[PDB]
Amino acid sequence: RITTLDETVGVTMSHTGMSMRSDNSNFLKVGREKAKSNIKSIRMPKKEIL
Amino acid sequence: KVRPGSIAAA
Amino acid sequence: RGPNLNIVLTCPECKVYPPKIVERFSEGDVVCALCGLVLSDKLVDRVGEASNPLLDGNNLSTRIGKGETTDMRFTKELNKAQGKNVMDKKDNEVQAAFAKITMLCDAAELPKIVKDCAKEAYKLCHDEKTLKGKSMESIMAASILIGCRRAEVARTFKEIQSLIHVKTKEFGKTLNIMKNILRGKSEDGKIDTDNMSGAQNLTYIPRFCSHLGLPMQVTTSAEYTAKKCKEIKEIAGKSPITIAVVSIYLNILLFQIPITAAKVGQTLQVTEGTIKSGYKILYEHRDKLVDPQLIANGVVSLDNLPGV
Amino acid sequence: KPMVNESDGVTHALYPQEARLRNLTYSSGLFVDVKKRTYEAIDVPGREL
Amino acid sequence: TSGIVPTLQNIVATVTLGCRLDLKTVALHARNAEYNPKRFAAVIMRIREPKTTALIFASGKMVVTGAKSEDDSKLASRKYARIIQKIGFAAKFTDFKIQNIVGSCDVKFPIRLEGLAFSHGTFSSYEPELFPGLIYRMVKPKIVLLIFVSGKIVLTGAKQREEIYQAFEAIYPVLSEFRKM
Ligand SMILES: [Zn+2]
Repeated sequence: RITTLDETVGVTMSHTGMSMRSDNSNFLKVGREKAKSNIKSIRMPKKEIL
Repeated sequence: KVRPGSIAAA
Repeated sequence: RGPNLNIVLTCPECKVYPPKIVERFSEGDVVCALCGLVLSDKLVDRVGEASNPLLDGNNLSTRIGKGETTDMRFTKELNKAQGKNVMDKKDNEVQAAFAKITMLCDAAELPKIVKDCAKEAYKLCHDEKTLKGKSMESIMAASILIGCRRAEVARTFKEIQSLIHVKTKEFGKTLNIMKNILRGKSEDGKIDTDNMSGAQNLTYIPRFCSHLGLPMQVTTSAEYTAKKCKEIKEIAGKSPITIAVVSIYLNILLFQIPITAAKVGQTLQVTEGTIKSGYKILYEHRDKLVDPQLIANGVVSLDNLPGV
Repeated sequence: KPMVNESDGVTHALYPQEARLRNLTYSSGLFVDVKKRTYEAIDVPGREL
Repeated sequence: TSGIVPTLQNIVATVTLGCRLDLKTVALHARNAEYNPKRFAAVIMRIREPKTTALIFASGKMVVTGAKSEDDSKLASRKYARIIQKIGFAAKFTDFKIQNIVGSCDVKFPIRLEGLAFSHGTFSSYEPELFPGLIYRMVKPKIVLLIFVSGKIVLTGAKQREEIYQAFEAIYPVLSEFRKM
């Protein structure tokens, strides 16, 4: 049979909707994975890059 | 012409 | 700057201006109250559609859908043709923003008034020069926060961030811009009350206590403690979240509820060190942070509060 | 068990009498355990992964 | 009326030289230099006697900061220009303008930030969940003030020593009106 939670309803719902706690999961963090890497460069003189 | 015979010139 | 086109009902015989007029709805008449002369008779009291001219303004449109007999080709082609409209494109952006706001509020389990106010704020603050370089996520989050505050159900920055992925700097800048826009339109064209204040730590306590599962008596005691906590200068400068959390923890240990600070801070996303530090400051004024009626009735005394 | 969340965000157990009087829906919440897995493989050309 | 004159903590000044500089040469031949193109597009240098920091760009523009007085800032800018001249690049003192003045003071009593935010809602912006200090945008003079519960006031935005004093004198009464207890 299905399992019924006997805990307080507010305690059970504390994880739902706009909750203070921030998610610590790392699943499907494509944005983080590709945004962490970033490198830039300077304008070296044209006479060499040419 | 900015640097007269100075360390910058070298 | 236009024709009058106004009708005023007055009794020719009485000549009294303004006149005493009675609208006999049951008899469908408008009668002078003094002489009884009838001024207008045959007064009037699904075929149409309703709209709110506060979130959509004046925009009449109709959808295309299947009927009792229909071919999919015609529906597809007609929807394709209707999509390629230039005049309707401008308002479709506002409609899409409304849809995303509705999705966010519904996922947040917020009341209908909150999302309606958020949509109104977004519409009022949209299409302005000041908000042109800010992300739509920041705009929507700021509007949702403003609506939540206006509905007396104000949420917190972290709580809204849990759903909308926007950093604090952008969120605060957008919120300030939106508040300035609302103030400007309130003056030129109300909007704010005591609720518009920032701290309003009293509103948070019931929800945090609900998250912790404490009884309503403990919730009321925590509300009283937080209300009186603003008298201490060493704590009034702290964040309202910290003030409310520390008051709740103080009342929890007052009533000896088996919930440790390690779990209180984990549930409310507040550092345990911060909680205990705030408890240290409030312990020096515990006497002014407990309800006189409670301590007199004897549900608990000052004794049940361990101090380091 | 049957529960109701108020506008301010406080959730409490709901009874049929209160539901009838307050025009609230007598309903309970449903929760499911979710497992999020992620696999990866080296995609050498012309071979099964 | 207040009897206390706020003290100027910081001075941001801008100077121009009108000549192009070689950041590599400046970094190699300067005592205190930090040339990191990945970090920034200018050379950061500092001097001790005025205790000031200068950002020098390849376009001949210099930004001096840290001076505690207008004449001290002038002296620091002159010394920076002399250092560049000694390096050899043609650098001549030109328009020197102070673009920002920062000052601090204390009223010596707590202030009801909520009361100020409610009464003066057209100029104040109090969001204690981000910053523990109210922000007051005084319109005349155009300056920004940071008001804290501890009774400390920070003034920023003035271009001259007169504007900051005027702003403090104009804000003292409204601050005194909202003293806690
Ligand atoms: Zn009449």
